[PDB]
Amino acid sequence: XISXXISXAKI
Amino acid sequence: XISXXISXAKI
Amino acid sequence: XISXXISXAKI
Amino acid sequence: XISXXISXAKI
Amino acid sequence: XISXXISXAKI
Amino acid sequence: XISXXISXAKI
Amino acid sequence: XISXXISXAKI
Amino acid sequence: XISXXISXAKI
Ligand SMILES: [Cl-]
Ligand SMILES: [Cl-]
Ligand SMILES: [Cl-]
Ligand SMILES: [Cl-]
Ligand SMILES: [Cl-]
Ligand SMILES: [Cl-]
Ligand SMILES: [Cl-]
Ligand SMILES: [Cl-]
Ligand SMILES: [Cl-]
Ligand SMILES: [Cl-]
Ligand SMILES: [Cl-]
Ligand SMILES: [Cl-]
Ligand SMILES: [Cl-]
Ligand SMILES: [Cl-]
Repeated sequence: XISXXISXAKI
Repeated sequence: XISXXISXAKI
Repeated sequence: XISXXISXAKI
Repeated sequence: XISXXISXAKI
Repeated sequence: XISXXISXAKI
Repeated sequence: XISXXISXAKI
Repeated sequence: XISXXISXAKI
Repeated sequence: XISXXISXAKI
């Protein structure tokens, strides 16, 4: 589905 | 400065 | 002076 | 969702 | 400096 | 549903 | 700086 | 389905 998500580490 | 970046593996 | 800043780890 | 936030340690 | 942060309105 | 977002203008 | 960003319309 | 996509324009 949607994997990984968002933390701030990359964005 | 900028370290890392986007590969598609997470994003 | 300054210490830290914004890395993405918190923001 | 929201995780962490500003304390002063980094910011 | 680091001003405002989030309200929830956009995020 | 999903509303708002971030452009960089504010955040 | 940080521009473009995300609303869900594309991403 | 999923439309729009990641193009590199924003990400
Ligand atoms: Cl991220
Ligand atoms: Cl990284
Ligand atoms: Cl990535
Ligand atoms: Cl940070
Ligand atoms: Cl908080
Ligand atoms: Cl902090
Ligand atoms: Cl907000
Ligand atoms: Cl914004
Ligand atoms: Cl905007
Ligand atoms: Cl745009
Ligand atoms: Cl988008
Ligand atoms: Cl369109
Ligand atoms: Cl664009
Ligand atoms: Cl994109």
